[PDB]
Amino acid sequence: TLYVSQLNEKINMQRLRVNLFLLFATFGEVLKVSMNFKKQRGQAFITMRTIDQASLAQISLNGERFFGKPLKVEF
Amino acid sequence: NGIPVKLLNEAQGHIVSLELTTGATYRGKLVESEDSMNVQLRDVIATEPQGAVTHMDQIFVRGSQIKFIVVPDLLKNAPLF
Amino acid sequence: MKLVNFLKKLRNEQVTIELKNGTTVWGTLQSVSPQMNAILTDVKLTLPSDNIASLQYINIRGNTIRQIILPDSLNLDSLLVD
Amino acid sequence: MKFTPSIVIDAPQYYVDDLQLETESMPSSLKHLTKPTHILDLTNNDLIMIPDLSRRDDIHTLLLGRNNIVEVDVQNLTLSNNSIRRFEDLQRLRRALKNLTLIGNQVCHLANYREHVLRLVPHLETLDFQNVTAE
Amino acid sequence: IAENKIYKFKKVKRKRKQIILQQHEINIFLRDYQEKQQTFNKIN
Amino acid sequence: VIISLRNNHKIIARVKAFDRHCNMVLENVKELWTEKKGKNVINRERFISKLFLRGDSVIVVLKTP
Amino acid sequence: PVNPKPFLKGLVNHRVGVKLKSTEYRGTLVSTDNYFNLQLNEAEEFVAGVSHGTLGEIFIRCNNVLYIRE
Amino acid sequence: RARDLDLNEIFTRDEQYGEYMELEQFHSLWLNVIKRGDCSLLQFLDILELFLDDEKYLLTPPMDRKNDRYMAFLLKLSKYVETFFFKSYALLDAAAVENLIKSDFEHSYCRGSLRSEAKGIYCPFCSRWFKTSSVFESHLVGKIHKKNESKRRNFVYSEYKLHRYLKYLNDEFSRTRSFVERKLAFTANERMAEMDILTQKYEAPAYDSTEK
Amino acid sequence: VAHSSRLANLIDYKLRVLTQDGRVYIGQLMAFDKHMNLVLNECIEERVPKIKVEKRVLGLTILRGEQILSTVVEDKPL
Amino acid sequence: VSTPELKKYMDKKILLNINGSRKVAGILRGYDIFLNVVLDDAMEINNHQLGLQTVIRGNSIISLEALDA
Amino acid sequence: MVPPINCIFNFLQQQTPVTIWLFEQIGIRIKGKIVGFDEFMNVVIDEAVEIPVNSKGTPLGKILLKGDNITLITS
RNA sequence: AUACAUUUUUUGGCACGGACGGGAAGAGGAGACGUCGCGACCCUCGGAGUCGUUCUUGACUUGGUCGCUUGAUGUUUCUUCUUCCCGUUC
Ligand SMILES: [Zn+2]
Repeated sequence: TLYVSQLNEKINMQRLRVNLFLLFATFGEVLKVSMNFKKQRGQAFITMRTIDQASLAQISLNGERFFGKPLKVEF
Repeated sequence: NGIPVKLLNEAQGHIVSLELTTGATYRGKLVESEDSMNVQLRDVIATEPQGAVTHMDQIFVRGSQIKFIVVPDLLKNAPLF
Repeated sequence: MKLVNFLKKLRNEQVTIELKNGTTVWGTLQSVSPQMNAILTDVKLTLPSDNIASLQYINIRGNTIRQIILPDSLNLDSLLVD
Repeated sequence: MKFTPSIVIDAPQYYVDDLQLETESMPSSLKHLTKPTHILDLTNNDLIMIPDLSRRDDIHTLLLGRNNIVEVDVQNLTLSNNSIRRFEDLQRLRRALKNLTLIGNQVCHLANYREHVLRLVPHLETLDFQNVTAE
Repeated sequence: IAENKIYKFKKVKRKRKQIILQQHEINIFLRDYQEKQQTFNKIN
Repeated sequence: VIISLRNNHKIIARVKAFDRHCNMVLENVKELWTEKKGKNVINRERFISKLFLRGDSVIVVLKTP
Repeated sequence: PVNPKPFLKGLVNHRVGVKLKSTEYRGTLVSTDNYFNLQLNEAEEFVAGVSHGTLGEIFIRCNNVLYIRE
Repeated sequence: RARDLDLNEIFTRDEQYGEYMELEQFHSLWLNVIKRGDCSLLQFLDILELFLDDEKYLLTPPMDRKNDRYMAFLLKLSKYVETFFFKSYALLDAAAVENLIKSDFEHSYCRGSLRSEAKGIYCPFCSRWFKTSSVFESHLVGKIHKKNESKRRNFVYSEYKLHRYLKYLNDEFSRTRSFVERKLAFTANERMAEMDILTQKYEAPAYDSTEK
Repeated sequence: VAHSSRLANLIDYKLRVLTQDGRVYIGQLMAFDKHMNLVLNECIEERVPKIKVEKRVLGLTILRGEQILSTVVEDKPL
Repeated sequence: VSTPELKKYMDKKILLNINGSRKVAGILRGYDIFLNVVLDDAMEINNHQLGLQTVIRGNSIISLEALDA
Repeated sequence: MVPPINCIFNFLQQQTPVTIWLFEQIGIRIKGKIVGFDEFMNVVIDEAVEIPVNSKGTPLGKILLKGDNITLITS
């Protein structure tokens, strides 16, 4: 489950989950959790079923431009 | 006893919804429910079948005119089931 | 005395069911409730000039069911016996 | 590994974060799922083209990542990291769709790839995870 | 017919569903048999 | 006998069964109605072998000599 | 003191008229019960007060009754 | 090759995979046409017994043969019994039998294969008799017989088929009549026991785990 | 869907539910009742205006048995 | 069986919504187990009064929304 | 608390003009005097007057009206 | 393999080459009542948490608005044709 931030925080909560569900799909199955509260804006946790599916997801998509902004991933 | 009667009894306190046979949805705090679903609500919004809304304070609703009642998902967990 | 018990003994019969709003329902009565809640299997739904929808399992409510078309070969007198 | 009725029924069918079916040389025998899944997953396979589906009204998302999709024969379509080269191979998407992903393709480095896709396919609202503007 | 044999040996009797199943199964075999035969005449 | 119905079905049939609810088994079943378009005059009717009936739909049972 | 059920039993073998939930009726009452199920002889069917047909011996289901009149 | 071939999609339960053929559903349609309810299920099969003889369906019909509802029912009645014939015997060449009946329909039936010694030669489109073959040949180009052959071509060709296919299914037709005469004289427990066994033949596999 | 004998035995299945006004409810049966009152797990209110199926996601619904026309089984468990 | 608990609503003016998209106003007097409502009469929803006190059948009642809080 | 069972009992001994409305039937109203009392709401109401609703008067005799079609009682 | 139909449930107030579709131009679809979406010279700047008791359980609490320069969608009253381009069927 990889912690990704520095996202464009204008993109809608029903919309932002649906774009993360397709983009991390290549790495593995996706379950993305995020909110719109002031602590949590621009922030997301995508939960992978397989552990190495998260590891391939973080390194290859590091700094990839998403909704205009290059997102930063963590473990 | 009816089991959907008992969960509506558990729905006291929470923010429930209620549409009539006219097609008038409600949303407010469930006060009291009975065997026949004679439900009371507070701080309730009321949508017209055309679409218009009217705020109103304290409604009593006879169960025969109920089409459905929406309960929050927190009552899914405990204790009735 | 009861036609409820007439419905309980009618089993596994490929029947037609007519609803209050006119929907013709081809179905097979596996069991019938005491309050006419007919339980069907291998159902075929047809409207009273419009298209057909086939379905597996449909449990219809009793006040909706206006008329159950009874089957073709059936002795009624032996069924009326208690 | 061919698509068959033995394959699809043992494949995982759980709701994704819509009801999803988890799944290959070429895709076939998609009647056996009986149109019960909206989002599908055909990722990490060797599908050469998206060809031969049945009539599937409920299917709205095709996750076709990490394949060799080089040709075309529905609200969201993820075709990430496939074998598309020519923009004319995208002309069969003209009949289809609000979400499209064709990143990871050799076609993406063609000149005027963004303008050729957005004009011939107007129904797209999101192309390579960027919203299509008026200008 | 009645002893259900062809040259010497009597087989075990089958029910009607397994027979008619094979009668439609040999039917799609004969359709495959004639379909291949048509193209084979159109190449040879 | 002839039976009127809620949705205008003149039901001509033979009575077999009868109860409290006026739930009825019918032999030699003849419903009379009209499925019409706006500005349409058609009398259409059919026969059914055997038919079960619900009692609330019944308005008036009438008996012809 | 005239209650509804002795009046209904009193009005047996007398002319009555029945409106539906809508077509008006006319006939001589045969017998009734507690549930207000009706039986009439010499039925005359008034379609909004217009005599359509003479039905004769009829049987009115209780749920459709709206009033009884002389 | 035959993974998805399902006999439950081709056969029904009231046929028992070609053992019987369901004709109760057509008795339901048959009552709509006759404008009475005096037809029982055995009397309707007795009406279908006219279609076994070469003369009985054609010289003493149930009705007038020019009733619209009667002609509408008999096309469906031809069509199901025709498709039932090819359904129960899938190993036979369909076009070979179909062209055979059409050859017998064109060369013999349309030339007057029904000939009687007192009235002469009968014609199905004309529903009339003819004295000699010279006056029979002289009506085939007349204006009356042009109209009936141009309006009733499909119905008579369907009526000749339902004759010839039911003669091919004579052992099936006698067997269905025995079923009704059995089922009518059942009790409640006897009929409920029978409806189980008929369903179990429908929904159990063609190969058991206990076969040799 | 298997060949079940009563409704109460087929609990926690995904049910399509019709009603008198024209609405179509899809949702998992949590509970049955004597008057066919139904508790639905994730119930989606589906309506067709006089053209295309419109969608409304409700959640946990207590549905009155008076309004229900029929119940059809939509899907498997889980 | 159980009584409709209108003991909060007692002696208060309530808009009693009835069948046919009609509305009845008036101050509450009493009730029974079938939810039939006896009330001192008010106007019918431009606006007009008929009667001194009215008695409402329980089957007619869509709802009863209180005017006083 | 004045119950509706007791309230009809007082109307019978008062013999005052009652106006009854009809259930799911707006345009027609009944105006007469309550005579009967039953365990249900069913009454006999003699010398009644049918009234067409303003969006006049019609002749009408003495009538028992079935209690399921009662909407209002006021006397 | 070992129980009953007269107000809250079910006895209901129910019923009455030829076509298609989308988009645009022109000639003789429109006015409002609410809902949420695209852009922003605007605002705004970062099932879960805690305790009591015991080796596992109980209680208490929890995007706003402006434009649309042709954004989608329901009630409620009144009164379409010709051409061009795209796709389906014969
Ligand atoms: Zn001739």
